[PDB]
Amino acid sequence: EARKRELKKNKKQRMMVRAAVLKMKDPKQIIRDMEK
Amino acid sequence: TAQCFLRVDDESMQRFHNRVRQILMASGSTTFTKIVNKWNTALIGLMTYFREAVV
Repeated sequence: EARKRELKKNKKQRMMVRAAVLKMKDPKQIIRDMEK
Repeated sequence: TAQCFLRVDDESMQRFHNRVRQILMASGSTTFTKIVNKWNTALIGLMTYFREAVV
């Protein structure tokens, strides 16, 4: 039963990591700075 | 002469209770094939040891 909570925590961590990766070099962060 | 009516004793019954409770508490990662194998082992422990009394 707790394996579901563990998988949910792992998926939440992976989603946060993917969001941070997409936002750090985002079009508003990286590509937006590419023009500057 | 006689008729030796049988019946499963409470000791084997409690042993089966403990086995079922241990299997139910074996969760978290156990593949279902292993669970079915353990239950088949438990049942062929109960059945095939006494058959006339299991019914």
